[PDB]
Amino acid sequence: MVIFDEHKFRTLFPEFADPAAYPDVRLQMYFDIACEFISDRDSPYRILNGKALEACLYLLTAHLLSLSTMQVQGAAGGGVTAGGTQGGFITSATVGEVSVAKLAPPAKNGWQWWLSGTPYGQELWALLSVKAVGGFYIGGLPERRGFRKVGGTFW
Amino acid sequence: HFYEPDFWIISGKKYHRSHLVVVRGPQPPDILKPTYIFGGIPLTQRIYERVYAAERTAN
Repeated sequence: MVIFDEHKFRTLFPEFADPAAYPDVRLQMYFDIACEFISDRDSPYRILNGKALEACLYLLTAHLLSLSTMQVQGAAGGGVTAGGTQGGFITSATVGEVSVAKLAPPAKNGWQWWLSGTPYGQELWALLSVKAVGGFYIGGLPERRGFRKVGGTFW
Repeated sequence: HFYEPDFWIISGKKYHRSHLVVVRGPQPPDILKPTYIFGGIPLTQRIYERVYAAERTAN
């Protein structure tokens, strides 16, 4: 378990600074929810260990909070429309004479596609990808330590 | 008796060649006979690499 405090989250994300706009219980609830996506079991053998894992959890809480304020604020005609506003990465946008076309993320999976919808999710996806190099190896025993080798090594 | 040790110092004293019986290896040539301390070519020198290769391949 990882204890979540308002102070680190608020100075990490200055947009979420107003207690009135973002109550403490809302942040705590979204931290509990993000615990399911990334387990907060802190171990020294994990690739996500310590402050890196805490940063990952904080970025996901920012992601969920961004979706939530998108939902509550809307806005269609002064409220929330039917079916809500869907997330996802804005590939191309056009307002007036201004047009923007951005590169699409390599989202090959639903989790990655949902992450790419918000920059906090993009933060989390980048951190997970950069920590996800190599892999694990389950099972197996030191079979080689019972056989003599060059230079009198592991006789 | 060229390049044939006349005496052998074992413990201080020098035993004569005729007093003792010397058995030596394949008797290397003269120019590098002193390099073998006037002895012979050792079978350990002949098989410390071949034996290692055989044992490591067996491993």
